[PDB]
Amino acid sequence: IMSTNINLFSSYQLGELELPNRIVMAPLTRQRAGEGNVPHQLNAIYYGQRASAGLIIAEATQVTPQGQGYPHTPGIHSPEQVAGWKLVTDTVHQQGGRIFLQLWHVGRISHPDLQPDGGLPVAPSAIAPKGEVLTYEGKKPYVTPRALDTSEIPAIVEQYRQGAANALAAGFDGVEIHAANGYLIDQFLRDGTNQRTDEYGGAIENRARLLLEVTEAITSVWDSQRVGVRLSPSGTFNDIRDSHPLETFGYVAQALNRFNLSYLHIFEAIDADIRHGGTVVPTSHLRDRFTGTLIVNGGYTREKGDTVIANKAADLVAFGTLFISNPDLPERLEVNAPLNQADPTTFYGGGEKGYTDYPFLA
Ligand SMILES: Cc1cc2nc3c(=O)[nH]c(=O)nc-3n(C[C@H](O)[C@H](O)[C@H](O)COP(=O)(O)O)c2cc1C
Ligand SMILES: [Ca+2]
Ligand SMILES: [Ca+2]
Repeated sequence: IMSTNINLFSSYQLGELELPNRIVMAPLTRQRAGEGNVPHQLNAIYYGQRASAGLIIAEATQVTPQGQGYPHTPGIHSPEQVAGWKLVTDTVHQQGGRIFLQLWHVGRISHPDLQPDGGLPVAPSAIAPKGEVLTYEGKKPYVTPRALDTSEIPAIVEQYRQGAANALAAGFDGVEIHAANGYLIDQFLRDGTNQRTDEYGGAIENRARLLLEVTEAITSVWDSQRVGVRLSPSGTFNDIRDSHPLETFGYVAQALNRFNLSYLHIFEAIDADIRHGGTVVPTSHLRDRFTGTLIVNGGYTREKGDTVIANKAADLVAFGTLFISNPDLPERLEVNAPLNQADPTTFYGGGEKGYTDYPFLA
């Protein structure tokens, strides 16, 4: 096969997976799980509708009950949940698509009202996040999470591993480790949330240890090239920050090479991050260190996407917002068609409205 100019619509070889284009559907929490946090027919339709994506990353999905921080997010810990997700993966596959499950644990970003037996959210350190959390009794302030004991860490790792094994049984093509957006793995990574004094805190190699041990466990379940990791090096979402972001995420980028992963997925800096002035980590910093497939994300367009692909800054481009509103986003981007405008009042929770009722092209 001859040399060609690559763009958003070029095929890609993601391990054994043949991606029809470079367009990825970002993971998107929609809070529309059914009873017992089990996916159902409506969720299958939703993902099925978007199967023209080169790859779908499914919404954040908790690997364990303690890992839930928002009502009606799906889980991947129970047989009923596995059955539910199988319905989703079958539908995506019948539609000729590919889908990875994003494996979740919210850590301190939860509330006792959402925890089993009203227990405490767990975290690297007993540090209460600022602001409020939505519970069934309206908005309540966060409480101080419970700091995990050192000998509790193998249990967390087992929770991810079991979650990944369940995703495998549920027919997914791969998994993405949610190490971003201020949730549990991210909480351990960054020193604003991690003030431990054992082998999981302090020096960067310690702060990275949970992520690396979780990654190792999951590659004992999946072929490593079906395992991805998502980071948000510049994000402050959920009251998280790191004193030396370049050092921290630079180290992680390099350390992940030994695992021969499917990809590294970067949620890039939003305007809020620059304007409130945390150190912005350039994606090029991570591109120079992680040697495998790189997915970039955050406010991308057809033009910005072609740009990063053509100039080799990234290999895949994930879209979030635009996939909510445009189920056939790849087709529309290709022909420069008009795009449906997303309705943020229906991003979270509810039913088919603002979920499955966005119209296909023409
Ligand atoms: C409604 C909504 C739900 C999201 N859910 C997740 C999620 O479950 N896991 C995750 O890593 N990121 C999640 N994100 C962040 C997006 O995946 C993405 O990085 C962000 O929307 C920026 O991409 P975009 O500009 O293309 O929308 C969510 C974003 C939105 C708006
Ligand atoms: Ca193949
Ligand atoms: Ca290098």
